[PDB]
Amino acid sequence: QEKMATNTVYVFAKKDSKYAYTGECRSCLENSSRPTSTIWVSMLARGGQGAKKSAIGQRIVATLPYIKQEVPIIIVFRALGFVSDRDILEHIIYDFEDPEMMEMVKPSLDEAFVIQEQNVALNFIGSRGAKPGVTKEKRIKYAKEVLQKEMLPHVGVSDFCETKKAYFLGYMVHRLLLAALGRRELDDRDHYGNKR
Amino acid sequence: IWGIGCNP
Amino acid sequence: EITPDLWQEACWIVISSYFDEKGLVRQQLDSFDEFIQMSVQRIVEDAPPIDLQAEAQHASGEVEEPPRYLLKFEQIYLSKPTHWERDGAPSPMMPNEARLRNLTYSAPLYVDITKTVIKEGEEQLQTQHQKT
Amino acid sequence: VGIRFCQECNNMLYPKEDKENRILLYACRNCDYQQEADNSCIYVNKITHEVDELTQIIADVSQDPTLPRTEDHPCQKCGHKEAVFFQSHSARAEDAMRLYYVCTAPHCGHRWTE
Amino acid sequence: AERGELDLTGAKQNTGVWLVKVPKYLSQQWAKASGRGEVGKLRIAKTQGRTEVSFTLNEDLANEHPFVLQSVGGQTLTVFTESSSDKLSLEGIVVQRAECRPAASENYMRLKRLQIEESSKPVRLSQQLDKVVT
Amino acid sequence: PILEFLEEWSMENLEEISPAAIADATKIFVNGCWVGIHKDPEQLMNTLRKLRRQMDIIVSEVSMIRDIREREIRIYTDAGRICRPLLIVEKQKLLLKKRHIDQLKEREYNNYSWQDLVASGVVEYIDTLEEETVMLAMTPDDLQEKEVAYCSTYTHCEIHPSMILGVCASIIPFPDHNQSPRNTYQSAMGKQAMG
Amino acid sequence: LSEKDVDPVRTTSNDIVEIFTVLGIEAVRKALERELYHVISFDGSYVN
Amino acid sequence: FHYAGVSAKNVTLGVPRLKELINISKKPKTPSLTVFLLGQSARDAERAKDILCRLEHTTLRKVTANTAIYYDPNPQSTVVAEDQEWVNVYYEMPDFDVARISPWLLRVELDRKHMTDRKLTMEQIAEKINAGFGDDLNCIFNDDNAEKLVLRIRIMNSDENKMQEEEEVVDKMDDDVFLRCIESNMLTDMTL
Amino acid sequence: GPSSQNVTEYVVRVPKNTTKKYNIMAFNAADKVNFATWNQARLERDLSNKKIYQEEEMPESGAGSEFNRKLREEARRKKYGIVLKEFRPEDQPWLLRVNGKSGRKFKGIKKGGVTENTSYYIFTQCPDGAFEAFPVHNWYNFTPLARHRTLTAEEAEEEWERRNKVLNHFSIMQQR
Ligand SMILES: [Zn+2]
Ligand SMILES: [Zn+2]
Repeated sequence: QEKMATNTVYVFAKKDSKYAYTGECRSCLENSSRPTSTIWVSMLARGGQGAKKSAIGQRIVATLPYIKQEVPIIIVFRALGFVSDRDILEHIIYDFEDPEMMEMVKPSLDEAFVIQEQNVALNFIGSRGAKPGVTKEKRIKYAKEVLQKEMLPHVGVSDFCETKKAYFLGYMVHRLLLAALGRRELDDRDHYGNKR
Repeated sequence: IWGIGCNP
Repeated sequence: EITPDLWQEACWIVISSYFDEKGLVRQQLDSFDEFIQMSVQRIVEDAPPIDLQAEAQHASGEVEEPPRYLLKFEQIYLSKPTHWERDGAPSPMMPNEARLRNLTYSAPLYVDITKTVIKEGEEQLQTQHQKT
Repeated sequence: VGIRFCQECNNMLYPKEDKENRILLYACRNCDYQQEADNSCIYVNKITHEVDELTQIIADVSQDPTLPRTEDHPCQKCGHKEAVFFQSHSARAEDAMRLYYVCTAPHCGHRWTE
Repeated sequence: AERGELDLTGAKQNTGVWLVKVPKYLSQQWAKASGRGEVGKLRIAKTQGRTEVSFTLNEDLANEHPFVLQSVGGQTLTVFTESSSDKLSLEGIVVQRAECRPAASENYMRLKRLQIEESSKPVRLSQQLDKVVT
Repeated sequence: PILEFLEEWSMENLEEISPAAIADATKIFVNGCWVGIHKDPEQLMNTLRKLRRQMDIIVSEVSMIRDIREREIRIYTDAGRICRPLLIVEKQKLLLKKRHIDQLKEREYNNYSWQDLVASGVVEYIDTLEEETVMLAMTPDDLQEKEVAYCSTYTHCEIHPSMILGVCASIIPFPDHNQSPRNTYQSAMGKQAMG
Repeated sequence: LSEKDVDPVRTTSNDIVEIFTVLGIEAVRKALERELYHVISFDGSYVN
Repeated sequence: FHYAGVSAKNVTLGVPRLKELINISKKPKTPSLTVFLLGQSARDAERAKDILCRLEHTTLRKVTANTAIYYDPNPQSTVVAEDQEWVNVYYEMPDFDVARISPWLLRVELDRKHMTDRKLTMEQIAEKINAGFGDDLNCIFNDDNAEKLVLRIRIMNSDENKMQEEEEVVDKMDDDVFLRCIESNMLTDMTL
Repeated sequence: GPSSQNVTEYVVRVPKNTTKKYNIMAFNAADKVNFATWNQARLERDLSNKKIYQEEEMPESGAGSEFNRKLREEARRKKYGIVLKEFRPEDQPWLLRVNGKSGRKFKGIKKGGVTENTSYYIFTQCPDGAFEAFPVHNWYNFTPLARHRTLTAEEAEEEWERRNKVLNHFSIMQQR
């Protein structure tokens, strides 16, 4: 039975979807256990128009597993513990010299400028999580567990692996930004390299 | 199998 | 030592060597061999040990008084395909007999299990059950 | 053009105008640090996006076996005859079939378009 | 002066320390005795405009290790110790980083293969049983 | 084993990496996990391919891919990757030589087989992802031999082009002289024949 | 059609719904006949 | 796939077109309109070109080479060296300076190739932008003799003054963010 | 002079045991860490388990179940989940507070990747002139937290509901 390759980042463009470019990665825990969990990093299209929306233009969002609502990406990076904007961009953008990629990242930074606390970001992730959250403490611990295990399991599942997850998430964003700029070609689903 | 205007 | 214009013979000699060593259905056989040899044992080892204790039995002082039972599976063993008759006597099962008598071609699966009892009596006993 | 991060809080500096002095100040929202802006340009957008791909080309691509190589076009910098030549290889490159030559031979790393 | 206070005297004295990445065979050779107070000699030779660092394995221990330096300007490193008396202290600031590499190229792969086999010993595999257990 | 070797061969781990240094160095992915970066990619790539051809640490199924334009080295040890064996070309000369086919010809009473050919480094298994980085010659003698220059950097050669066909299409005689839908139809009809 | 130097008589759109909103139901009868005839006769086939 | 190049247009034919006609879909896959020219415009290719320009949607984004938002406290200061001459000429007899001058500046460069291809005029674009945004935008346009076509836009001088004693501390979008929103709206929906 | 051709060679000593364990403290270059202003510092294990692990089971635990009800209460809580984890400090991150509350605060996290095939040693100058090598027990990466006003979580939720903040965000931060 043919299946799409796990533990790889694929960037596709979906016309119908509101996201102009979507990058998906299906992660499995070294095939040892657990179902494959897919995390999507998407860039909203500039077609949507508003006084603030047109100014921000393209804004990156992330569809973390087991969280019902889309989460802004800077909030995910802050949830992992990288609060400073410069450090988040260091993970996302490998060379700060290029202006176009930084311009792409700027709107998503503006959208998440309300949240500057790691605990607050975790609470926000828990609150928008599909599973109900009774209190702030419970929501924070639940969202931390989701980030530790459910999201990007192949990079790590335990052992304080937040930095590795942050780097791989930033790689996913970097590839999405490169596709949006046009520097990398969008991946093809039919390639048999991808079809395990 | 012929050309672009023909058949595949 | 280059092979010029003798290539038609040489390419088919190497192709023949490939097909002699590796049959046409090598992929299925190799995948199943990997399953049995490695994946079954790894699945047994990956499973967390079973931890069991009583629910405050006897309503006594209950200073961890309920015993703790710990089970750990290990060292999976597979036998050759075997058919047990109505008499209960084990006997090897040839594939053609399975086809004729509508039997299933299967092999027994055995696991070593280690059971530890911790009753807070200052002694823990680790009995081992071989080839369960 | 470029984005400047404040030293005090390591966050992005957003443009701000001081009405009293009519001086552009890059000030973080989170922290009070303010910096005068030398560039005096806030936002630049190139709709034509006529950006040369010579800068983006990596010199490492010369090692690729699959790339075609021409000895017809000599290198300008060092005169090495071989030069792998390839097209834009870029999405949103509009309609350009220009060949972006890259000189072979170790450490020359010269990229020219004819 | 409190329990949580960090003794920054090493930082004040600006004590310089060197960080080195060394392989497992060397560390295990050192750990074998680990109590003789001696494992080898570090020899540094400097020229007009080039410096080389090398480590010689002790003759008793064996029964050449060139060192490659790494730039430390991209990241600032310091060393701190947690005393058994709950008195945290700082030893110094890292001013140089180095890596230790094996001298043997191919025969060293033989020792690497032996190490791989040793690490694969705890790995357990399904065992074929000739006779069904009764 | 591949991760251990990569640590030995001057691969800085992501944890120890200064974020600025990533930009100028290739990223090494093993089974889809970004293990680290390497400052000098080509030497590492050649060493990995040598190890695989000698079958020392890297198994034959393991595939190494280097995307030169994107500064990424990807190593897949995953299961389910489909591979086909290809002859190896060094310079413009096939590595397969008359001594190898002489030993294979007397395959009986010489215990020389395909596994010996794989271990010798004459042939190699290449998956599609690695096929993207490989220059192939359909026929060795014709393409390798010097002519009007088309490619002088062939890295692999096809054993025989007729091996692209499967089991049912291999029984078709002179397949290249038929229309393609007819070969497709014969592939289905041959399954229904009597014998 | 309103633009100067555009013939109001002969200018036609392929969309039948636009023809209905602009020109009426009888015009759509004729336009739908024309479009169906075009799709049928492109291969050269003829339907009465 | 097997139409011809004679059409020189995307055309839906065959079964999909039959389904479109049969289902009376509101949105055809390829809506098309055949325009027949009335008189001399049909005879002469140049007049037909004029009609084409009249019938084809054109926005500022199509004719704009690049847009840059600058901060210039003084219009006479002319932070950009190039605009010194024409800004000085315009401010020799300044218009709307009495109200105020907005410090933030939007500088738009228009590609000459696209401008002459659609036969647009700098004065025409200035008039259209002025009409679209009323007096909220003040536009300065170069002469056509200038090698680089430059259009300089600033926020309303009356709005910059706010013409209000209370002045309201709302400070919506300040002026830079408002200028960015104006730039996006102009590029998307100018309909020149 | 002798500096152009100096050759220095020193003995290496590896004591079997040291009273103080050796760790690595790594600061990011962009943080611009400076020790001149470090008059005092406080390094201690974190208490974030207050928020997410312990003393969170304060009120319901000491509510006052007794007798059969006590037995059932304990057993029910235990079987409901898998016994909530309490403080095990040695396996928790480190919090650094330089110069008390006034100065910057850093957080160190143990390097998750273990060095199963690597070891790190530190060479320190000593009066005897011989290098001493000490194994690295742990690696910690410290990242600072700005000593700026932090948005309250409830206020942050209220603001995020108005995701379309047409008004300037800087004024909003000033209001808080
Ligand atoms: Zn700041
Ligand atoms: Zn050159």
